[PDB]
Amino acid sequence: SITVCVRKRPISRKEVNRKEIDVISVPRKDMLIVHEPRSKVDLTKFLENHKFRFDYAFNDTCDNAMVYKYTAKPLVKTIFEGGMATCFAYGQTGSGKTHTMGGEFNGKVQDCKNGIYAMAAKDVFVTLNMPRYRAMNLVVSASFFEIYSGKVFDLLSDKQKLRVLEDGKQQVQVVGLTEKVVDGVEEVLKLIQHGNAARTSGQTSANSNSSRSHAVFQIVLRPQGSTKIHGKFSFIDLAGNERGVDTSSADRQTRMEGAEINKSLLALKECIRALGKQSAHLPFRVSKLTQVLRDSFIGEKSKTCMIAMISPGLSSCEHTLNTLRYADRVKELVVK
Amino acid sequence: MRECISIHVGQAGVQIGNACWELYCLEHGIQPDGQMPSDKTIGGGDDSFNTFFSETGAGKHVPRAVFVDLEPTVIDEVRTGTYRQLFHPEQLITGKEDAANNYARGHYTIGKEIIDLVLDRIRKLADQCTGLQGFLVFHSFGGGTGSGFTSLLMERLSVDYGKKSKLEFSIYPAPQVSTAVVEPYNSILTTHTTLEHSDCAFMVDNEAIYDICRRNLDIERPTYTNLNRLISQIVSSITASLRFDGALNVDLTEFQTNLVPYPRIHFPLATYAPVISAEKAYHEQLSVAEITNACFEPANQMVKCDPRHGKYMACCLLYRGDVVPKDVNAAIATIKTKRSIQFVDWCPTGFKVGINYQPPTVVPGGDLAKVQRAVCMLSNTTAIAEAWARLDHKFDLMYAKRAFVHWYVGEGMEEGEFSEAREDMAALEKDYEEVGVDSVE
Amino acid sequence: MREIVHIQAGQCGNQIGAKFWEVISDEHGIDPTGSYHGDSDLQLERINVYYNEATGNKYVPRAILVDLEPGTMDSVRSGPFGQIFRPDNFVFGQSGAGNNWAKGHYTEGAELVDSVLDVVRKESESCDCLQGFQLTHSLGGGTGSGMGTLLISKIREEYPDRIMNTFSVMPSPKVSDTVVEPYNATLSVHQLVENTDETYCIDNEALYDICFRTLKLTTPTYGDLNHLVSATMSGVTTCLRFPGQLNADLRKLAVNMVPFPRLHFFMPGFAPLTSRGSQQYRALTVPELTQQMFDSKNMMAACDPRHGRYLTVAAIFRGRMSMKEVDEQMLNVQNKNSSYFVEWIPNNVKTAVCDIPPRGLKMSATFIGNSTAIQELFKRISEQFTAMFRRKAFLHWYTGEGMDEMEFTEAESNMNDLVSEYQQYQDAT
Amino acid sequence: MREIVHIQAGQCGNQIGAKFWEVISDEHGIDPTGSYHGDSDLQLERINVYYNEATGNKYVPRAILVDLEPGTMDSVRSGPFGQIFRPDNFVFGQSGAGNNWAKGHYTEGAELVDSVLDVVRKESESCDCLQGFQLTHSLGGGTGSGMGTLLISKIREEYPDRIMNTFSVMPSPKVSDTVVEPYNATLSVHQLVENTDETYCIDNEALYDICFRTLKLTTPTYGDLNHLVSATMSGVTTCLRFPGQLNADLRKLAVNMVPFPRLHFFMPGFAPLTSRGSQQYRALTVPELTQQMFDSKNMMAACDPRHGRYLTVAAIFRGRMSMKEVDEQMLNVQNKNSSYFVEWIPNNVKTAVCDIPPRGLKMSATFIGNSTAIQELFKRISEQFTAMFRRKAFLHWYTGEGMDEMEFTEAESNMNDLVSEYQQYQDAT
Ligand SMILES: CC(=O)O[C@H]1C(=O)[C@@]2(C)[C@H]([C@H](OC(=O)c3ccccc3)[C@]3(O)C[C@H](OC(=O)[C@H](O)[C@@H](NC(=O)c4ccccc4)c4ccccc4)C(C)=C1C3(C)C)[C@]1(OC(C)=O)CO[C@@H]1C[C@@H]2O
Ligand SMILES: CC(=O)O[C@H]1C(=O)[C@@]2(C)[C@H]([C@H](OC(=O)c3ccccc3)[C@]3(O)C[C@H](OC(=O)[C@H](O)[C@@H](NC(=O)c4ccccc4)c4ccccc4)C(C)=C1C3(C)C)[C@]1(OC(C)=O)CO[C@@H]1C[C@@H]2O
Ligand SMILES: Nc1nc2c(ncn2[C@@H]2O[C@H](COP(=O)(O)OP(=O)(O)OP(=O)(O)O)[C@@H](O)[C@H]2O)c(=O)[nH]1
Ligand SMILES: Nc1ncnc2c1ncn2[C@@H]1O[C@H](COP(=O)(O)OP(=O)(O)NP(=O)(O)O)[C@@H](O)[C@H]1O
Ligand SMILES: Nc1nc2c(ncn2[C@@H]2O[C@H](COP(=O)(O)OP(=O)(O)O)[C@@H](O)[C@H]2O)c(=O)[nH]1
Ligand SMILES: Nc1nc2c(ncn2[C@@H]2O[C@H](COP(=O)(O)OP(=O)(O)O)[C@@H](O)[C@H]2O)c(=O)[nH]1
Ligand SMILES: [Mg+2]
Ligand SMILES: [Mg+2]
Repeated sequence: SITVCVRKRPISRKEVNRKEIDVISVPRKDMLIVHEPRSKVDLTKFLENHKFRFDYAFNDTCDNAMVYKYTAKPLVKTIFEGGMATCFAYGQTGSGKTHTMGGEFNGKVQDCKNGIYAMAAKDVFVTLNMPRYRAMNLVVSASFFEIYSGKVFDLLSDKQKLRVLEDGKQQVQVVGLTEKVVDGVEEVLKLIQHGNAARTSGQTSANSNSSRSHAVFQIVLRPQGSTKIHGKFSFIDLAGNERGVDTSSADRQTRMEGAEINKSLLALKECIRALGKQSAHLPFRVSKLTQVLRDSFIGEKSKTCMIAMISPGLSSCEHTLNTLRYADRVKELVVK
Repeated sequence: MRECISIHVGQAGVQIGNACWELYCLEHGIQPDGQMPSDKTIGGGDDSFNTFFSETGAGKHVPRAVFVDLEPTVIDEVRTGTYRQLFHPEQLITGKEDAANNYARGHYTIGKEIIDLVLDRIRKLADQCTGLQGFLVFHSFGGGTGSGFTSLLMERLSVDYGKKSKLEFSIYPAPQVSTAVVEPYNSILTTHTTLEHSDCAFMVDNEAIYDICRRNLDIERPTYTNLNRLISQIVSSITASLRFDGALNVDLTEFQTNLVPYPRIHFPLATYAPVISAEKAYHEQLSVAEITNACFEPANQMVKCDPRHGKYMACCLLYRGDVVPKDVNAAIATIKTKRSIQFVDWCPTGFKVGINYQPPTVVPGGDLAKVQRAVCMLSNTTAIAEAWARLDHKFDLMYAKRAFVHWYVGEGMEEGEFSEAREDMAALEKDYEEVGVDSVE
Repeated sequence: MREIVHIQAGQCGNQIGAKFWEVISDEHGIDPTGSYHGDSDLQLERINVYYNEATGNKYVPRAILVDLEPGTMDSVRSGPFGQIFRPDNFVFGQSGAGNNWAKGHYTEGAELVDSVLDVVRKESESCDCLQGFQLTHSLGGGTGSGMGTLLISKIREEYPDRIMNTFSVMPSPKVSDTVVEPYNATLSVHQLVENTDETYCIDNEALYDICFRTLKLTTPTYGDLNHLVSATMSGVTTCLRFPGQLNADLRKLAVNMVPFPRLHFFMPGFAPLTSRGSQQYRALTVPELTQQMFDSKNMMAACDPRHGRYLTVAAIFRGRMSMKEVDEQMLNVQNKNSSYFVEWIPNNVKTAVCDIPPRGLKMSATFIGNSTAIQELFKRISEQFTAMFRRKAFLHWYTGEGMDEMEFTEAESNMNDLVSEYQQYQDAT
Repeated sequence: MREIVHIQAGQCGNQIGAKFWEVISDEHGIDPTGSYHGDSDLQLERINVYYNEATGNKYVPRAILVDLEPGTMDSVRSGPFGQIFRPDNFVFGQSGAGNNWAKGHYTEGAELVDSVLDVVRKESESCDCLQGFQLTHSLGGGTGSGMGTLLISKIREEYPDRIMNTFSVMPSPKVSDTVVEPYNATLSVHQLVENTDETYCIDNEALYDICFRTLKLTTPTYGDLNHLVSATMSGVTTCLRFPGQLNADLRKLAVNMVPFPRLHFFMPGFAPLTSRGSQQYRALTVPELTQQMFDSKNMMAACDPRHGRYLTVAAIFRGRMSMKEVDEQMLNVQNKNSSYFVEWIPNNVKTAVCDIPPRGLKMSATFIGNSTAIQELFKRISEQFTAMFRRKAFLHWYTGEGMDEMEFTEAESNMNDLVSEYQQYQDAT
């Protein structure tokens, strides 16, 4: 019961200067074709077509509101029934992941009016103001993580290093996170704008705000005067594997975080296929990113929505077939 | 009730108000002693005098206006003159010495001595209102009372009221013709309240109305009595749909929604198209088509300017009289066809049509004719920055040698305020360079 | 049984409805005071579709009049039919809307909508078995766009199974008399998507072109444009009031005009429309009426249906005519023009035939089309919107009234999404 | 059944057709307003050949009126029969044609032909089973030549199996009132070759000569020349409207008048034509009618058939006459004059005999000839054309309007080719 969507991103200006060839076509509503140039043994080049079918496929002209309406917008009428719901951002680095989740990259700033964080935090409140659901008298509170160097940090408080422990009921609890109480939608935009300004990110010329950590934004839905948890919507922005040509100026510091981004995703790649077959010991405790994402897969009231991000060009055709094959494996999953 | 308060400051502000309050007394049928005649057992508020005239009981119409001057001489023409019992006696406020072409006197020395008396009178008119629309401040850039006092008053009117619209009807200095030597110092200093406190500021100047009287109207030798009747037709058409019936009526807030793009881009120039003498009003084809073209003509502007050097951003067509709206759309589509008229590339829905039924009133002794149709065109354009560059250059000449500064410093302001108001007007002129240019990636 | 509440809002919606209550009140013989002076017994058997009977055989319309400005209310009272309405249904504020969507949907409209819905429920709770609603309003104003879609989105929370349709005026780039009308129309197409069962999209450029070319009028006024629109509005609910050979209610149309939900934007049309003088030259027959209903120059929406495919259409005939000629002429069109109809739906056309023509002519007709060519409307707005909003022009008049940009970009994207819903169902087999 | 659409174009074609709709409207008893005031029951049994019946027993002609100048339209409306036509078929621009072929076929005619063919298909789609068309136009003008052949070449793409014939006026060197008429006539004979089923070539010099010599008129006007032409146009489609002893439709003539295709240029002719006064001296019999139809001075084309051979002819008789005298007089001509008929075709003559003569005379007749002597027409034009074009005179009024010289030399050569098609079939056994 996992919905999978894919989003081809458009071609940048610099990739036109290097004369990049676009190979990803989205001809229909829910298909995609990868045009792979292949050569035979006698130097006769030919072309392969890799069809895919998803729940919904996005073009390169789609905006973040349309990506929102088909991914996280159906999952708001779930959090007000008692369940919990998440969404991933899984792909290559540079493939538009924090442009979808975080917001539109407006150069020096982050226009957080776009993004999936703000558009769902707005839509909780409109849903909370309906007379059917206003009767429950709930309290919306928001928290916001950061997973850097395998360890959990916090971004509401400045640099509170955090632990990952477990309840006796087999429930992972990060403790002690900061959980501010949100008044309105003008309050939750103040968290996200202050949150993204403190997220650890590199500084270069190609991707001046490349993600260096697996940011997790939670909106906790609590009844008033009970201190339980009635619903959670946990966003997940990943960091993305990077192992193509990342040899620019990488010192001992750059590949220190560099090999730990790739280590955290192999643990995530294994838990997908281990859930694919049956009865195996699900390696959730390998990386702490997989221990946070435990309730997304095996949750009895969990409805997730992975958004597979795709770089369009020819030089990223290798990572593209890698990334699309996992999302097809994510789609073919029946937990319970 | 769609009431409006007219505020008339300084000699030019009073003396325009003599031409405005002459005209509404004729549009509504009010004698100079405030009386409507006995042959009206009809709806007065259906003729809607009640935006400019509060009806005193036992048949008496007193205006919603306050005349303020720092000089006793100009308002004593209203006492007596002919309107000596039209106005309430307590809303004609005189000082004892004028500000005497000195912003520092009108704003600091002399102006604070009657500013409590002026503001207290406006509240007695604001309390008589039911549905107050906004303020109509008339003044002149380049007086002492028109600039110094009006800057003092618009600060205080923004604190007490704030949310109301506050329209200004200024007279801007002309490029060649000037009557004061210190005329540029008093115009840079009124820049701060004009952009910050007013919500839609209009500008006219005397040269651009002298030429309209000479060319469009064949008056060989105009006086100020000829000119202020042309200012008053712009005002009488703008505030017309508040107080007359018509298809496509426009409130004072439907201007600002449709005329002002950004909160600092609120300086629109007005025109008025059938300025035709009565002998030239025969041989006429004064249709909707010809009267729409005349507003876009660069010679018929009320400001010495040329909108072929900049781009329009919005227009606002307000028609009076025998006007059918399908004639207007056939006249708009000819205006959008022409390549002399450049709109901006973020406008595309060009401009707003308002239509009214009440045709204009011919003032007895007037210069205008009796027309079936008339058009005021309020229109933002980037070409009004060129009038500002011609006046910064006069300020920059005299303030380079710090000429008349010693009069201003010894009256209640500092030398440093010249360097702030020069930068402040240079920032607007940078805004019109950056709002006119279309964007690429 | 099967009552209709009429909620006319704004300036444009009140001017149409004031002309609308002068056509219905002629079809049933209602005096300008409200008494009955008809001669046919069918004029009273279903008069309760629109009219509550009051004391002394007076017939008061079930109409609710909304504005944010007292002026248009004063015009309708002082018009020909100010006597007809009840004075408790003239709901109006004092402070005008500003041609501003935010001011009529958030600030000064939400203050009034409590005092309007309390009057809507006085009409709806007195009916025997209410059928639905109708808004008459204007996409492009403050009250017709904003206040109209606040009224709509608060009735679906209370009457969630009644046919709500609108007769809404959409702007056109050829005829503009409002600078900020793309902002005001995009923010209300977004509301009409999720809340409405049928939407009869009308333009004004399409209504002068009917007056100029078809009717050969010399000086058209708004009284002529609203006269066409009011002839459509009576034509749709005809079989609800008069007996017929085939019947079609509001719900019966919506079942087989709307294939998928969210595709509920219709193109109206009326026939016959002749000039005066050139009516002695046209013979009135069913092949004559059919040619007008499918010519493009008799559409009340400024589109050409040759740039798309009709999903479904409906044709409501009024008069003592046959049923073979109706069933054959509606057949000889969708075979001659089979490239202009969607081919995965056989027999795209619905025929309704009443028995009572209007009171001055025999054999009228009404064309209602669900065409894929209505994406020409929504892209002409969504090009103007995205040319202003990318520079954030005229935006502080909206963000100053409670709104923010997140409501814009959502509303822009929902307009651009249903363009890609008529586009899929136009082409691709 | 067997309807005829009439497309009169230009000044000359409208003046003929306005006189044509005054002869037909007398044959069927149509009032100038449009009502019926006949006395014979045969006047209504086939009145739908030309007239659509409208509301209240009014009969509107199926005619479409084209011009590029509003003036001739104002004359026809203000004439005797302006009441008869429908006002939706007066199609006209404002900017005149210039007596220029290019301006009416490329620049300002192609702008209008969309608004004319859309009216042609309103007439053709309402007919039960349409037979064909008829143009009345003028080789030598801007609208009759250019706009007429644009209308023709856009109907054969849509109605490619209907009888389209023209009643076209060709220039003559004896009577010129236009300098550039060889340019305007050569460029439209080229269109009439590939697009027309019959072409009834008429001159004006041949029509004064009938008025001068035969009719003995003193002051002939254009109203007298068009009166002859309109008596031909009614005579050809007589058996289509009235019962006969032999019948001949438009298609039945074209089968056995046109041996090879591209040879479809006919010489019309009418009989009886007497002066007033000298009608008490002529006995009206079949040998009397036959002598007029084969005398050269009763041809409406300025040619002499003694300079060639008739391929085929047709004779349509109208009246209670015998069939032996028709079959014998049509035999005693093509044996007495056997050197003037082509001898590889036995019995060159087709007889049609109707039963209804015109309303003032008994026993009329109509001669239609396919003669090889019509190369005298096409060479008198193609000598004037090649004398102007070799100096490129008056050419920039054509190349400035989109044309080029390649359209000229093609059109000159196709005129000179069919001269060598009547020349082969004249001589050589
Ligand atoms: C002698 C004669 O037959 O006159 C006709 C007439 O000439 C024509 C041109 C009428 C005429 O309509 C118009 O000219 C017109 C004016 C403004 C807006 C729309 C139309 C007519 O005015 C309109 C009038 O319509 C009616 O009587 C219908 O019942 C109509 N009524 C109204 O619209 C109405 C008007 C004023 C007051 C009250 C009602 C109607 C249509 C649909 C639903 C309800 C009512 C008719 C047949 C005619 C005239 C009188 C010339 C036409 O219109 C209608 C609505 O029938 C225009 O094209 C049609 C064809 C008609 O033949
Ligand atoms: C006393 C008498 O018998 O008078 C005759 C007459 O004298 C003659 C001279 C008529 C007369 O015709 C002309 O003088 C004439 C004028 C202009 C153009 C062409 C001819 C006549 O005018 C014409 C008129 O023709 C008709 O009535 C036909 O029906 C004819 N009608 C019209 O052309 C017509 C004229 C005006 C209004 C409406 C119709 C017709 C022919 C073919 C197809 C349809 C109709 C006739 C027999 C005569 C007069 C009256 C003197 C002749 O013409 C016709 C067409 O019949 C000319 O040579 C014939 C021989 C006739 O005997
Ligand atoms: N159009 C018009 N302009 C006027 C009129 N009177 C004065 N002005 C302009 O006003 C400018 C000076 O302002 P004034 O009104 O004279 O002075 P003030 O505003 O009363 O302030 P003081 O200098 O203290 O009297 C002059 O340059 C004139 O151009 C008038 O009656 N009509
Ligand atoms: N759909 C899109 N349309 C336009 N620009 C886009 C889109 N998606 C991404 N971009 C641009 O692509 C650039 C890099 O996107 P980004 O979101 O940083 O990719 P990324 O995978 O998140 N890199 P990282 O942050 O390390 O994961 C930015 O300039 C974005 O504005
Ligand atoms: N068809 C028609 N359109 C109208 C009428 N009155 C106004 N309009 C149009 O409605 C648009 C604006 O809607 P408006 O009436 O101002 O609505 P409001 O301001 O919200 O009350 C304008 O473009 C007008 O062209 C009318 O009587 N008939
Ligand atoms: N037989 C006849 N010929 C005419 C008439 N009017 C004009 N013509 C001839 O037509 C030729 C030119 O054609 P014209 O009428 O000018 O066509 P147009 O300019 O294209 O509309 C001239 O040589 C005239 O002699 C008419 O009423 N009858
Ligand atoms: Mg990122
Ligand atoms: Mg003074």
